[PDB]
Parts: sequence; C-alpha cells; structure tokens
Amino acid sequence: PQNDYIERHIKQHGKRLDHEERKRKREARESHKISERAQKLTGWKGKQFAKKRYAEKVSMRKKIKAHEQSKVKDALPTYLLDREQKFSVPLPKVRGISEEEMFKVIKTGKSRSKSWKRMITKHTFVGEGFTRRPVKMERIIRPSALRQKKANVTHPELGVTVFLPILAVKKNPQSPMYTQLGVLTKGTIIEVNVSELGMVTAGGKVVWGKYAQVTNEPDRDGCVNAVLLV
Amino acid sequence: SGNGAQGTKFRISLGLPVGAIMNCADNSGARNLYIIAVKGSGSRLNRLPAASLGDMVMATVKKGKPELRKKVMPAIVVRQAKSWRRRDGVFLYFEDNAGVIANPKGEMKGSAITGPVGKECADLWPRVASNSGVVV
Amino acid sequence: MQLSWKDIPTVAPANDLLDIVLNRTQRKTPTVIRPGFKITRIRAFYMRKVKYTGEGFVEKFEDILKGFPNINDVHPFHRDLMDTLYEKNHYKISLAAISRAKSLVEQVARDYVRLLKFGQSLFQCKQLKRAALGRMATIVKKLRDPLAYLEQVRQHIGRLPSIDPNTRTLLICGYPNVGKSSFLRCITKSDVDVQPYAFTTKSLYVGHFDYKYLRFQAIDTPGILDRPTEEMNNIEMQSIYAIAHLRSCVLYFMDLSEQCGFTIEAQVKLFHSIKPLFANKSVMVVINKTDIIRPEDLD
Amino acid sequence: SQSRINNVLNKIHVAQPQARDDVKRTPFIPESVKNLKKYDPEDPNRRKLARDIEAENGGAGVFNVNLKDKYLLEDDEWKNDIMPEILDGKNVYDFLDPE
Amino acid sequence: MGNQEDKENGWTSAAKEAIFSKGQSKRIWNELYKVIDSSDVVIHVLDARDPLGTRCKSVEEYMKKETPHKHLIYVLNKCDLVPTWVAAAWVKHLSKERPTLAFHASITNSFGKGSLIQLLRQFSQLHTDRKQISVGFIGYPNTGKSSIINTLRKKKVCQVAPIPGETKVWQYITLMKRIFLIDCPGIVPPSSKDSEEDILFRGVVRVEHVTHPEQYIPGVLKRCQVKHLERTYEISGWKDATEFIEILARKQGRLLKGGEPDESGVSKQILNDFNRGKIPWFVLPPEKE
Amino acid sequence: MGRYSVKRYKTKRRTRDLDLIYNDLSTKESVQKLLNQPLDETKPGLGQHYCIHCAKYMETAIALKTHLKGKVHKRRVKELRGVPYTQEVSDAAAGYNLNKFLNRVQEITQSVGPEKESNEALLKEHLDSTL
Amino acid sequence: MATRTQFENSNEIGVFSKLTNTYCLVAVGGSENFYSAFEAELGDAIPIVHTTIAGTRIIGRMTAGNRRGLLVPTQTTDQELQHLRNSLPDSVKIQRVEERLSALGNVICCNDYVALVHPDIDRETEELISDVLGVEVFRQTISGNILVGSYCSLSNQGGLVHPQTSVQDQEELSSLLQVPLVAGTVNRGSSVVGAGMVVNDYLAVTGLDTTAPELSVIESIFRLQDAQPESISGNLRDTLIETY
RNA sequence: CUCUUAAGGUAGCCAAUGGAUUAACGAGAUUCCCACUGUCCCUAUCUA
Ligand SMILES: Nc1nc2c(ncn2[C@@H]2O[C@H](COP(=O)(O)OP(=O)(O)OP(=O)(O)O)[C@@H](O)[C@H]2O)c(=O)[nH]1
Ligand SMILES: [K+]
Ligand SMILES: [Mg+2]
Ligand SMILES: [Mg+2]
Ligand SMILES: [Mg+2]
Ligand SMILES: [Zn+2]
Repeated sequence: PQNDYIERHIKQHGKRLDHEERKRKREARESHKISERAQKLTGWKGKQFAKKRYAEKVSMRKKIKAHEQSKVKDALPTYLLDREQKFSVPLPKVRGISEEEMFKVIKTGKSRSKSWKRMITKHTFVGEGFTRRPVKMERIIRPSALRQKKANVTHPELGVTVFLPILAVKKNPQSPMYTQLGVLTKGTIIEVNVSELGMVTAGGKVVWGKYAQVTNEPDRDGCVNAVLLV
Repeated sequence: SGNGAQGTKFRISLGLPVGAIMNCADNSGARNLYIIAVKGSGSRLNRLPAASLGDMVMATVKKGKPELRKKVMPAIVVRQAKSWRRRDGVFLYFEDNAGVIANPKGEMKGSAITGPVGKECADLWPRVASNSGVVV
Repeated sequence: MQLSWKDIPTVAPANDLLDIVLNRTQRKTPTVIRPGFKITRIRAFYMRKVKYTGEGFVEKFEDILKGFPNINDVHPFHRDLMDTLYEKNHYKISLAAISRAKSLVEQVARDYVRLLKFGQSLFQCKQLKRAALGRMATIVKKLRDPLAYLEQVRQHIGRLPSIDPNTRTLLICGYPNVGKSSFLRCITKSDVDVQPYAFTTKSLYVGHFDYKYLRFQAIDTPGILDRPTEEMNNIEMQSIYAIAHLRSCVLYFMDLSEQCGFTIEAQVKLFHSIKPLFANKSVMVVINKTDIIRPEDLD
Repeated sequence: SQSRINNVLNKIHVAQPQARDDVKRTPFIPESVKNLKKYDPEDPNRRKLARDIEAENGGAGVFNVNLKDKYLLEDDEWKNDIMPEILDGKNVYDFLDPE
Repeated sequence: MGNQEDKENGWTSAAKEAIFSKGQSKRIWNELYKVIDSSDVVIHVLDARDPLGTRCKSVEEYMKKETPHKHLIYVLNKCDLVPTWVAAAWVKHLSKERPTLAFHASITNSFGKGSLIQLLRQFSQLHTDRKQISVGFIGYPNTGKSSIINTLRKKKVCQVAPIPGETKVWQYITLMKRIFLIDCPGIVPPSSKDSEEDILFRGVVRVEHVTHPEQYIPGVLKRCQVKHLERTYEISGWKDATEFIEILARKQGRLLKGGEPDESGVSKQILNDFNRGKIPWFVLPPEKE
Repeated sequence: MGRYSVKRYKTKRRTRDLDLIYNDLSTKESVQKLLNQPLDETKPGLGQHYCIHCAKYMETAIALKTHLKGKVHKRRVKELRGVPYTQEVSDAAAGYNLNKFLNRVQEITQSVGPEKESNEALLKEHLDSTL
Repeated sequence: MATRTQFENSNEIGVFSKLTNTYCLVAVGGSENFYSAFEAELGDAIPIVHTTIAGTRIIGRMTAGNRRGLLVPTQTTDQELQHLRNSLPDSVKIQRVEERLSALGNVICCNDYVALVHPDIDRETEELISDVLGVEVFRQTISGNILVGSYCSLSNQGGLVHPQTSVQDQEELSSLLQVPLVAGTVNRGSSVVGAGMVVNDYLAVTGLDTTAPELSVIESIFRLQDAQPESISGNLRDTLIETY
C-alpha cells in the first residue's frame, strides 16, 4: 500500500459497525477510569499520576483565565525592536569547612604505615604553567579531575550568564592557606575574564578582568557558578 | 532445525564439540574446518555445544587458500567417526569427520563432494544430495 | 539502493523519551543503597546509575540516526522527492541536532563518572548523580521540536512507494481531469482514486504489469499547470522531478472535450512548455475520452 | 556498450546437432497422455484428486494412504497380502525365483 | 567488492585479536598523563627505521594545546641500524618541526650521550629558579626509552628487554642533583587507518600471541630487500612468502612430526628477527628540496 | 580394549586396506601414477619415495631402501599374495552368492593375478635399479 | 506445458521426483499435495508411484531411468524393489545396480536414446546401462562439471545445461546427444538445473520460484506447447537481454 | 659577539672486528608451538 492508504480504506469501506458506539462508551467510562486509577495506582506510578493530574488542572485553569481575559476586551530604536535578549558581597557568611573535611589522608608504604600525604577533596584552580611536584616531595595533592578553568558567571545588570575563564583566586573565606592553594568553595572571591562582556571605563579603557563570588558548591554539583561583583 | 534444512531432524549421537577439526569434503580449496559454534545448540551451564551428522556449524578454515582463510563461514557436517544408530537396526560410523562449506540458505560453495555422504545429511539438505556422488 | 524506508523505529517525543529512559534506569538498576555501606560500594552504585542512563539515551539516539536515510547519498530522484516532501534543510538540521545531543550526553556521562571517583559521602555522590541525570534531561528537553518533526517525517516516509529509477517505466502526465488515474487503473491493479475534480491525486502512484515476460512499472503523477517554475508548487514539483529524473516512456494525455476545464490550446501550450523536460526519453501523446469527442471531427 | 557481448552471446546461442549416424530418434507421447483431458480446478464434474481423498478422509498428517491399491497384479485379491521375509534364518527374497 | 559481498554468503571476519590493542589501556594512558603532568621537558623517542611510523601526533597536539610551558624535543634512537645519510636526512627533516637529536643507546658504546647531557643542563639553566626539573621519556613500545635512561646513568637502572611492554609503570631516576628522568610505559594512539599489519611491524606486540604470522610474512618481503634477506638466512630462489618460509624451515630443520614444515614457528622467528634488528631494513626519508 | 591396541588402531589412525593396495598393484597405470607423484609439501619426502605395498611415504631414498631390506615389508608383501578377501568370500562361506564368488576367484586366478605379479616384478626391478 | 510446484516449500523438484515418458516417481513424505500436483497434469495416463529409496526421500537423486527401464542403487531394500516391481508394468525393466557411485540420478543424465555418465563409473555399470536403458553411453563432463545428472536436464526434444557452459562444450554435447541445447538457470538463479526440474516430452515441472523468462526458455528448448519451437530464441532475445 | 636543518638514492668512511642483542651451564622467573592425553564436555567401571 502507498501514500495515505488507511484513510483511503476508511473513505472506501468505512469503519467497523460499532466503532462510534464503542468510542462513545469508552469516553463516557473515562471519568470512572480516572477515579479508579487515582484510588488504585500505588507507588511511583501513583505519584506520577498525581503530579500529572495537578499539572493538567493548572493548565486548564490558566486556559480558562486567558479565555475570560480575552473575552473581557524599554524605548528601543527601530532596528532593535522585534528582537529579544554599600560594598557588601552577596554572600557575607558561608558554612565553615574544617581541615578534616577539606583534606583526605593518603597512606604510603608497602604496609601503609606512613600517612604524610594529603589530598584536597574540593575543586581547585591551579593557574597557568602548572607542573606536578615530584612524587617524593609531593605532600599536597590536587587531582586533575577536580581542577577548574572556567565558570558560569551571572551579571546582575542585563541579566545574562556567560561561560568565562578563571584568572585567579583572590580570597577563599575559609583560610588564606586555602586561598593560596586555590580552593574553589562557596563564597570564594575569584577573578574572571570579562572581555566578551564589552565593558569600557569612563576613560576609554577596555575592561577584561573583574571579581566574582562563587555562589554554589562545585564539589556537589560538578560546576562553578559565580555572580559578577559590579 | 536451521534455515534451509528440509523438515525435522531426529536425534543423532553428538561427535564434534566446539574446538574440533574435521576434513573438508568439497572442492572449494579448504583442507580442514575448525568448528567454533553449532547452530541451534541448547543452553546449559558447563556443557559444550556439539555437532552431529547433518548439523550446520560455524567454521574457520585452518588449512587451505589464504584468501579462503581468516573468516567464519557456515558448514554442514556430512561424515562423523562417532557411531550412531539408524532406526532400521544398526549402529554405524565413518572413518573420519568431514563437512562442506555452505551459505545460510544451505547451498554449497563448491560443485562436488568427494567421499561418502551420510543418508541423514543428504536427505536433510537438498543441495548436498544434488552435489553428492556417493550417498552411503 | 534501498527504495523503501519503512523500517525506522518509532521516535518518541522529548518528555516521553525522558520518562522511558529514566524509568528504565530505575527499574533495571538496583535502587537500595545504605549510608552504612562502604564508600566504594556507594560510588559504584551511583556510577552505575549515571553510566546506564547515558547508555540508554545514546542507544535511542543511535537507533534514530541509523534508521533515517542519508539525503545526499541516495539517488538524485529520491533526493529531490524527499527535499520536496520534507525540506532537506530542516531534515539535516534535525538529524544533526540528534547527533550533537548524543555527543553531549556521552560527555556528561564521562565527566560525572570521573567526578564520582572522588565522592566522599553518600550525600555528595547522590548530588553528583542527580546533577548528571538533570544535565542529560536538559539536553533531551532541548530536542522537543526536532523529535516531533522526525516522528512526522518517519510516519510519512514509511508509506512512500518503492520506485526503481533504473527499471522500465511508463510515465503518465498531463493536465488534471484527463484520465491519468483511470489509465493507471486500466493497465495496473493500483488503487488510485478517480474523481471529476482537479488535483484528486496529490502524490506519485505506482502500478506494475508484465509485457513479454518483463516487469514494467507505471507512474501516475499529479497534474501539472502551465505556470513558471517560480510559482510552481511542491505537488507539481513531484511530477516535474519524476519527468526530469526517470528515463522512461512519457505519455502526455490530452482531453479534446474540455471536460477537464482546460482548453485544447491550453493543453498544447502545456505540452510545448514541458517540452524541454523529456530529453533523451521516449515521448508519446495519447488523446483520452474519445467516446465523447474524436480527433477526426475537430476544428 | 562493449562489456556485455560474450556473456549475452554464450546464453543466447542455441546449440544444434548434426547427423553423426543414420539413427532416427523421435519423441514419445503415449496415446492415453494425448487423449487426456485438461484438469479444471473449478468444475462440477472433475477427477477427485488424492488430496481431495485425503481431505475428505483425514486431512494432511492424519490420512493413511494404502500404497498397495496401485499394484498391477495377476489377481486383485493378492493386493492385501503380506510377503514373508524370514524363514528359519534364511531370507525369502534370495530364494524367490520362477521355475 | 569488499564488505558488502561477504555478508551474502554468510561470511564474517574473524574477531580482532586482543593482543593488537596493547598500548591502548586506560592504565597505560593514566600513567602517560601522570608523567606528562610531572614533566618539565618531554622527550619523544622515535625509531630511526620508521620515525614517522612511531610518532604520537595526538599527544604532541595535546601538549601544544593544553601545556604549552612544557618543552617537547625529539630523540631519534637506533641510528646504528640505518645508513648515516638516512639518519642525517631524518634529523634535518624533523628539525624543521622540533629539536631532534640522533642517538645510539648503549651502556658501554653509546652515541649522543654528551649532546643530550649538555642539552639537559641547558634546560636546567633555563629553569634555574625551579630547584629541579623532570624529563619524561615517551614514545612507542620498544623504542628504547629505558635504554636511553640507562645510557645517561651509565648503569642498568631501568629494566630492558627486546619484547615490547617490559616497562609497565613510571620510574624516577636521579641523573644529577637538579635533573630527574621519568621512565614511562609505551603508548599506541588509537587510529582507524593503522592496520594490524602496521601495528605488528612497528614492534608493538609480542609475536607469540598472534594467530597466523604467515599472512604477515609478505609484509616482511615487501619491507626488506631480497639481497639482505638472502644474506641473513643463507637461502635463495624463492618466488613468494610461502616458498621462502618452506625453504627456510627445511634448511633450519624446523619440521613438525609427519613432515609438514613449522610455518607458524618459522614465521614468528622471522617477525622477531625483523623487529629486533637482525634483518637490515629502513623506511626511505623524504625527498630533499 | 587395552591401551596399546586402542592407541594403535584408533579410527583416526587407520591405515589403507589390503584389497585397496591389491587394486592399486593390479593395474600398470595405477602403479605408474603411484611411482610418479606430484610434489606435495605436506608429505614426507615431498611425496616421493612411496612404498606401494605398505602404502607408506619415506623421507629419503636411503630410507626407502632400508625399508625394502626389512621383514616388515616382507610381511606385507607376503600378505598381498592371494585372494584379497572381499565381502563375497564371507558371503560364500555363509552360502550366499557362491557362483559370484567362484567367478571372482577364477578371474583372479586367470587374468588379474599374473598381471599383478608382473607389475610387482617390474616395480621391484625398477626400485632395485633406481635405489 | 511447464508447471510450477513445490515439495513441502522446496523448489528442488528433481531431488524429490523422477519423471519419464511412461511413469512418474514421487516421495512419500507428508501429505498428498505433491502427488496431486503431478496427478492434475498426468491424470491416470501413466503410473505415479509413491516410493522411498533406502528410507530416504531423495529418489530423483538416487535413481535414474527412461521410458524403458529403471536403475536403483545397491542400497535399495528388497521390499522397496518389490514395491517398485508391483507398482510398475512389465514394459519397464527394473535393475538394482552394484555401483560405487550410489547417486545414480547425479552420475547419469539420460533420455530414451542417449546417456551421459560420470567418467569414473565402472565398465560393468556402463554395460548394464546399455542393456537396461537401451541407450548409447558417453563419458562426459559438462564444461568440466562432473555429476551430469544434477547439472543437466535432458529429454528427447532438447536439453538445458548449467549457465557456466562454454559455447564449444555446448556444441560438442549437442553433437553427442543429438538434441538442441541451451544454457540457463532455474528456480530464480540456480545452476543445478537437473535437480531443479523434471521434464519429459510433454511435461516440465519446476519450482514456484522459477521466473517467467526462465519458464519461457524452458518451454522453448523442450518444445512443450503446440507453438513453442527452439527457434523462438530470436523472438525472446529482447527479453533475455533485458533479463541477463 | 656567536651557537642548531651542511651530509642523500638499501649500507659508509674511519681505526679480523666494530661487540653486553656475550657461547656454555641452571630443581632460578616467564611466553609460545608440536606431540599427548579423563584437565574438561560427562561421568562410568575394576582392585587392595
Ligand atoms: N641497535 C640498537 N638497539 C637498541 C637501541 N636502543 C634500544 N635497543 C634495543 O631495543 C630493545 C628495546 O629496548 P627497551 O629499552 O626496553 O625499549 P623500551 O622503549 O623501553 O620498550 P618498553 O619498555 O617495553 O616499552 C632492547 O632489546 C634494546 O636492546 C639502540 O640504540 N640501538
Ligand atoms: K622492552
Ligand atoms: Mg563453567
Ligand atoms: Mg489523478
Ligand atoms: Mg622500557
Ligand atoms: Zn613396504
């Protein structure tokens, strides 16, 4: 068969003789079926059914409100219309993180008797030109999987988020030792490259570096989110 | 009981487990066939899949033409050295184990078969019976 | 060639695909993990969750990508027909979006398994696994329109007739309401509709017959109007592409009774306008409906 | 195209014989064959085929045909006779002989 | 005429052998990224017989993209196995890209040791503020990284074998007070154009684990010269690989029980001789411009 | 049953039958074909130096000569003397196809026998001259 | 007079049946559909015998014969031989042959006057063929292909050989057999024509998968219908050129 | 102030050889092949 052969068959021979009556009785039964499903389905299927019912009721109420509202009844230039898009830090105080949580003890030796090596469990920024210390003289370990180079920085003005490269770590609020180790935790002040934001000073200098504050836990969610301090 | 086989097959004593090497009885250039699998084999822990007369296997050519080697091809077992019972009333066996190269439809690659061919295999596969000069 | 593409698996929409893959992860992987277990066991549990969900999404995408034909690789007749039917630009853009989503899901899975190597507690490992699954879900939610387009295209393309552009072909062309479908009914056993109004037939229809033990295919086309190609539409472009691509014997059907709503002068003008189309092909003019009016007693 | 010449010729050529002896070899069609009537599958008065007999008796896989019904013996009473095969350690068939 | 026709008869290619994927394990590549992360200078070791064959272009591109501060140089080893003009031409051609040093690694009779030592002292002087530098040796299996390190130390400090994959983990060696050397396992970058034959003839795998070396013997015949082969094995008169194997087996007495010559054993021995440098061969250098 | 007989007379280690060897030696064309064999790389001595009586390949002509100067070869030659003992002999002993057996015996006595003997004599003198 | 049928969904008619001018042999396996397919064309004009050979269903490959005689291999049982003798009239001689090549239908390809044989059959077998079948015997290979019975279909009218037969081989075989010969396939591209079909002077039976051009070639070469000579190859040349 | 890509056509110059790619030996560590087999398919039987 070719093209719309089922529709041609319906046009030429019709449907089954009780098709309309069967469909009408099933649609009449749908209300009882919905109530029985709501009272009978258990577990994850029941929870999903309740969530979908709530969403459908919300959508129906919105449709009714929009219909009733319709039945009742930035100064952009021409080339831009018809187009779319105190010195306090936003996080003055964050959770304290102890050294026991920050560092993990790494044991060395055949019998695992030495315990002088420590591994940083948080995300870090190591910078440019980084080379690993020789293993015999390597006490502090910053694994490569936890090293970060870029962050999602939200600008308060203009309401956008841009993926920017990290330049430096300015102040880790937990400790200056964590600051010099480059630990990226919640509330850390970092320096970011803002070249693609198109910022110009009052004197005509192009701004390409500013400060941002990290507002999430990259150890928890696998990424660095920051707010640009403008 | 395999694709291309004509009808049902009654049980025969199994002679060739996986890893066995049998002679090649056709004229396609292969000298021996190395069994790596048996079509239609069952599933049981620790039990090796084994072939019998008239069964289709997957085989690699160990000795033969270099172009013929280094590939897996279907084969049909036409002779076995393990004794099996005919329902007419005798146990019988051949000197060697031997098979022929075929396609998944059961058609021979060669044009003739040298040596005797079992009646079970010849009656099961029409192309083997067409290419056989000696049937038992 | 392939000549038919009905064997494409069903393309689910974005939310349905999300439900299928996530519920498959929940059903087919173990779901009980305790905070009292070893940290290696906890890490393996959540790594398995992430890896399995990524594999499920990737295999659905691969089933989509392998099934659909390559528009550039097929024969030029099929390429032009599918471009007329489905807008090749949208077609390739949707399939490329599927491919990009597959690569992104793979990247998310690898990154979060590597991150889960360093998880220190059940809470952290659970947060990382949920982050990976949420990022995959956002990727999948960004494919809502291409998936719907591809499901519609799959359903339509599964019903296209198989036309071999290399076999023997009798092509039938002309104005609407001249009897092309009636001639196809007479010479083949195709089920093409015959109605006395213009453009009853909106797509190519194929029939078959045997002449001197040889298989011939007959192609009935939607009617062509005497208009320039700039204002020619897709339905007529089907017939134009069929005539241009199929090396065949063309039969131009003329109605001398003007029951078709087109005059004899208009039919002759259409013939002379589509004259450049049938180069290096057999051409013949057939005058239909001779029971109403004959060519002999014409002006 | 020059490529498809030998292949076409080797299958379009029909070989013909020539003499080689004064021996006449003629086709043989039996009189019953040439007086046979063409079978009509849709006909009120046609021959009842063996498949019709099988279908009316048992059907495929249930009907047990008697092969001895087609024997051309001297006496029709001998059709349902069991031929002995063994007698006191000897095979009857290798002793069976006229005169 | 290749892949599509085979499936019609039910013919499937045999499963790819697991020995040919050696040098591609996640363990080995984790070791490689460890030594690169620990190295200030990276020495890529090339085989003077097939230097373009033994180049890790993907690793070089990774180093130039992600770690531009690390210094990558070339050491062309096994220069004694090629003619002098071949080695000079290869040095000239590879110096257009990177600083390349010819080398012959040996504890007692070496070549290039002093040049490499003064080069490493120059790198140390350039990094005089770092208090130490590390030089990581990378390259294909069996190219001679361990031999070169032993040559620099004038002592067997790294284990060396003709079989590929002797070195399995990294190893620190102290050359001077400020200079460390890092030995690394060999690597083989994945690729689709590189066939099992190319992998085998780059000396990557141990021949004892391959299925049928007779099919690879024609590669030996194509890569080697007839006169060199006949001088090595004291035979002559063959017309193809099978007859070459048969003549060599009959001369050496490598006959199985029953009279059939040991084709697989002789072929494995030939491949071992080819890879280990008992048969002279080299790849032609690029044409001079 | 015992290990020696089992591992000597396994089916996969079977040897050529005496009646087949007798048929090979009976006709001069078969003897010529077995004397002039194509070069086979899978055979001892490249398919040359083949003893027809014992159906055995030797690695060298000196090995074939030592085999000919031996009791094992003499044992096989003595075994290959009389009637080949096909199935017709056992059938006749049971009393079955006796006339067929008698016809075969008289054919062997009259025609096949002396021709096979002359072929054996020519083969023996050929081997003595060439070896 | 070419019909298409199957033996239990198999196109190999010559494997499971034997057709001569005076009798027909069919295997006993399964239902009576195959027997009735032969019976629709044959009526009761010639005997049609259900039979087995050594317990097998491959009777067209195990047996060989013509309108005057039938040869069965030595593996035939006494009961099967007696069954054949009782089922066939006295005008058909029946012989059990002591032959090493037991697939007589493969090693012998004969008609009422001539026979081609495997070049390695016995002299006594040749003399038995001449005595029982009443035909001349020639040792031949069809373009180097042994098993002439499986690679040739032959009647008193014409013959079909396997498609890999050279023109000179066709000429020599036509001179020997004294019938026109053509090369071609049966059962949609099979080269085993002798095991693919059965034929006599007035009937051909092939498999269902035989195409219309192949059927037309078979009809023309075997001169089946009233207006089918061997000279209409020129008229079928266009169709054959398109088909090849 | 300056330093490195000059070497060229399947084997060189330069002092038999250009070597530790070291023979032989080993209840030393390891890989592979033939032969061989109850290691296994799959277990059975016999003796003290
Ligand atoms: N002729 C010659 N042979 C060499 C040279 N350098 C190394 N070899 C030989 O090549 C083989 C490889 O030696 P290795 O030092 O183990 O090479 P590798 O790159 O470290 O190989 P793996 O450790 O297995 O990855 C050894 O048998 C050496 O004797 C050289 O400069 N000249
Ligand atoms: K090594
Ligand atoms: Mg197990
Ligand atoms: Mg229409
Ligand atoms: Mg090493
Ligand atoms: Zn002897």
